[PDB]
Amino acid sequence: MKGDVKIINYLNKLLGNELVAINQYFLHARMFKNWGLMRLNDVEYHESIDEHKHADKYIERILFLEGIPNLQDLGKLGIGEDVEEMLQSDLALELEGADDLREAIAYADSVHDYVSRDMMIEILADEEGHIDWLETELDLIGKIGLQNYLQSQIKVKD
Amino acid sequence: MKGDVKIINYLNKLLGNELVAINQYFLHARMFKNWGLMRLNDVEYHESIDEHKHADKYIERILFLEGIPNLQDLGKLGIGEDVEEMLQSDLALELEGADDLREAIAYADSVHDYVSRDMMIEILADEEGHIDWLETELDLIGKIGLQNYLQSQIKVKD
Amino acid sequence: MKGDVKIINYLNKLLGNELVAINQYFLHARMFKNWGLMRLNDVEYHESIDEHKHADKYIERILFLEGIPNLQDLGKLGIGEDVEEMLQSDLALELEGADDLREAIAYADSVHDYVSRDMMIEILADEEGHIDWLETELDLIGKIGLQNYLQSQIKVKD
Amino acid sequence: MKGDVKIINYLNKLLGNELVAINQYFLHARMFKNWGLMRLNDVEYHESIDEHKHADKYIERILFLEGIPNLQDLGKLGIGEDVEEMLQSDLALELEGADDLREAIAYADSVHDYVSRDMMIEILADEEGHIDWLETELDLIGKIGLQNYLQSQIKVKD
Amino acid sequence: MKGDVKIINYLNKLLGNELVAINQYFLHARMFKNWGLMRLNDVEYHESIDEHKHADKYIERILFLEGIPNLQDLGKLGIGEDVEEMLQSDLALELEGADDLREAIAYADSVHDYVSRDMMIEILADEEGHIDWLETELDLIGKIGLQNYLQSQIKVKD
Amino acid sequence: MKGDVKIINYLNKLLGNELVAINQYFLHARMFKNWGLMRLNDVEYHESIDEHKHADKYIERILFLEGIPNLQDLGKLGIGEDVEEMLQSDLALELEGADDLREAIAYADSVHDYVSRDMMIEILADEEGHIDWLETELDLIGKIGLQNYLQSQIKVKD
Amino acid sequence: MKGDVKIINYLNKLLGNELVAINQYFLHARMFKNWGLMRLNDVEYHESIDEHKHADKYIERILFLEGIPNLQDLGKLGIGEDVEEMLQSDLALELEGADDLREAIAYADSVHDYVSRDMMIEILADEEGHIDWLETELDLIGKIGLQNYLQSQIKVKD
Repeated sequence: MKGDVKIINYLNKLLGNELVAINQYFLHARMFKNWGLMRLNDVEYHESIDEHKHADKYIERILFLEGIPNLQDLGKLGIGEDVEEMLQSDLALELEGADDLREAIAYADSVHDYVSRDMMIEILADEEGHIDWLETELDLIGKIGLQNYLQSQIKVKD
Repeated sequence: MKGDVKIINYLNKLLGNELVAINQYFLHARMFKNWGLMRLNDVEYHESIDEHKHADKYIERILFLEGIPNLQDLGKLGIGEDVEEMLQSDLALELEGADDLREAIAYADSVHDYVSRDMMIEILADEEGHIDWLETELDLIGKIGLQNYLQSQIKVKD
Repeated sequence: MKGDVKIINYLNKLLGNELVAINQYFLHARMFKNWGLMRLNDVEYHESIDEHKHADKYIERILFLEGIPNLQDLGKLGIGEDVEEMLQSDLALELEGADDLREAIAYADSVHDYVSRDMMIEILADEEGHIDWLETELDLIGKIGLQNYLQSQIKVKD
Repeated sequence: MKGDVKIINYLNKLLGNELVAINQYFLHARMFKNWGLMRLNDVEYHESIDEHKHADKYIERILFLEGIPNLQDLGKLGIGEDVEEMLQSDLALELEGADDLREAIAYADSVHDYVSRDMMIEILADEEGHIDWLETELDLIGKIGLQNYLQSQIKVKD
Repeated sequence: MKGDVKIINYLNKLLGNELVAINQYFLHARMFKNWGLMRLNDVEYHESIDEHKHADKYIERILFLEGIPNLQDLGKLGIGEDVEEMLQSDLALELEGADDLREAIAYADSVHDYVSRDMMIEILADEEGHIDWLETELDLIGKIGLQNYLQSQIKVKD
Repeated sequence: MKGDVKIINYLNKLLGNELVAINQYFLHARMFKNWGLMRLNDVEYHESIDEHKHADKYIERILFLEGIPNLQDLGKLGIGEDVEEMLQSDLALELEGADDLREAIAYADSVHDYVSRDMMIEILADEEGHIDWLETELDLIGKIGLQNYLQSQIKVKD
Repeated sequence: MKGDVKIINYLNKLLGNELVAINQYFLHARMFKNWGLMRLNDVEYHESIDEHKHADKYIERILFLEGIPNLQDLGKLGIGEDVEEMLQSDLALELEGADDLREAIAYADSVHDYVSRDMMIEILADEEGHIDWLETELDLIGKIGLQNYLQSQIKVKD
């Protein structure tokens, strides 16, 4: 089904956001694992998987609309050297991406691509869930102190 | 544990090959899926997952050796426009990657990093499996013709 | 709960669309069955049941909003005589209905009937799923040939 | 228990036919597998195992008759280069073996070795089973054409 | 995948060794069975199957490397004439086979065929396991005497 | 099977390394247990059992190669008086043993004892896992402080 | 809880006895295994594990009493070359250890360390069980002959 040209541009821009986040969450997780912080490895690894599902949704939607998914252009990763800096970098990316989503969701409504809009609103709800988790972990670091914070990321999560 | 510097560079080279293969296999699968070729979607997607496991092994090895994994630089994808071109692109990529593995395996032996070598030999055996499958599929297109070959990619695989 | 008058007219229009698609998919299914193409019988019969579920939603929403559902006026069916015309007739009908849906969804937003809008977006997502299946089948006929295509519709689908 | 001298010669000849068939069927199976024809791999491999069961009966019978089984002299294999050539080679080998069995069965009756005869008649019934299968596969190639025939050897039989 | 020409020659030599050992172990097992030594029949028959697995590995690797497996030339069998002679012949054949493996494995590393090397090293480990069993049985004959040794081969093994 | 003289000397040296580790990890474990650090008792004891498994492989390999295992000469233990010192002593011993393994793996290749080499490469990957665990614990002491670190060694690990 | 100084010396002496018996029984077990005498491997390996449990008791009791367990000094092993010498070496070692135990038990009673005494009496009962097994086996060699004795150690024990 032939889709709106600018829609496919937005969808590719959003896909680009997800591709960065996949790699960044993935490296961050294995850095936590290498440091022995297995609880952070598990949550960050799962958020890597979650952005991969978002990428999948964007890719399949673009192909349906008869556009060309762009997996070639990788934006800038922000890795960071300790726990606080990694979580902060993930949080910066997530907000940047939420800002892009809000713009695409508004445009999708103006051209009546309501199914693309609905897909994006659901993805936006997922990313605001990641944002909530990231802000909460960062606040905990301040409240309980870095040594206590790291201590309780050693063993794994239910 | 401090690793050999040139070992870390090879590991990052081989990591970069897998990062390209993850994305190429991922897009190829969903193109197959969009065309209704569910058997090809299943196999190509599973090889994307399998290249992700290879990348995970490089990443974790690089960190253990106290190097820095490079997930930022993404090499050139070769997407291709129809089934035969896509399969041939994947094959070209797999042959380039086996070439790098053989050089890396030879070097790792010279500096006595026998665990990095054992890891890479296992990965090379996997990749020769992928090569075997691609060569076999490409030969079958010729043996039974494109229409028959595509027909039997419609329904899924056991 | 009294609803917007123009909303009830849009709902009845959309209901009219589903009523023709129920009948068209039903007859097409049994034509496929009569020809021994049981995989097409199964899929088309199932889409007939789906359009019946959509019609149910319209009927119940119209009665809730204290309007009168119109099941009397039946639009123009396009039956066709062979597989490729039957699928293309079904594709034309779905694109026309997606057109009407996009107009009703935009109007529902302007008079603040957000529940009717939400129900129509979910129906529009279903119809875009039907459109994808129809386009994909029609393309496979061109990719594998009509004789191969008909052959792989003989036996039934998982 | 002392066997008739010429009976042991006949058993060793028949044993030699089975040894050629084991190797020929074995290589043919793995050529089919290499080509992706998993159905042909499965059938030809089982027939290789069937001929091993026949060799086992000859070897055990020869030893019981206090002869010396000959597993040293291997006759001429006829491998063949494509599917039709390979099946025609197996058919020729099977018809040659049936010819030897009939002569041995007639002779066993004349010296009252009725147990060796009964064993050979069962084996001959097996080999006429293999001949039936090969003749049917060769005829199918003619009826449905080589491309369709190879296509339906891709996925596995039940 | 085009393999190294001298690799394929080594693979066919090693395959030749396995084909001799398949037959020798097979016949030896059934001679033990004929003598009522059921425990030796069981082990020797199992070792015949194991050498068949190794032959299968060589055949499939050669075809992958686009060579021609040689199942035609069968080297000399050394049957032997009582229990200890048969075991010594198996041992002599295994030591000859392990000698050839050592040379192929070294050559494979020089031409960077690391997967063929890995396969042969795993086969060599199996062969050193057979050698250990053979050496152990030979030593037992000398410690407990042939009458006691044969007695404990009558009933079967867990 | 007559083994290379030096190979047996390398294997007895590596066996010597394992025998000191068995005793050091054994004593360290029960010292942790006496201090109520049950998580560290659990892990260290397990590593003592793991080195005993390594010792077992060296002993069986040396006897198979017709050497004589030396279990008499016990090298210098480095017990240590507090947790950080004990872990650093284990780390030092593991790095010394890995150094010896690398020399022996190089030598074993030069004389074509590929099965001994394969065994020692597997052991070496196990010891690099032990090294990884030791380095991570020692870094965690730095990052969360000794008091917190000891605290989360009190209760046992999943 | 601070213990009697001479009690800790007795405990370390007794611990030294168990440390040599662990190694001697271990090597003897695998020598039996290398020779194919699996029933003797099983029994001797199990006694090695038993002496390891005794050593554990000594180590934990010494640490409880605030002494320093000595795992560094390893007494003189007597390995031997054949079954009857290996068993007789094991018997001499056990009788020497029973001697030391009897002395330590009498001393523990005089300084009122009744818990250390009770633990040593239970260990002494175990060692008298080992002595009984060794004397009984050695006597069977004389009653049934060495060739019969070795024969009935080939297969494993219930």
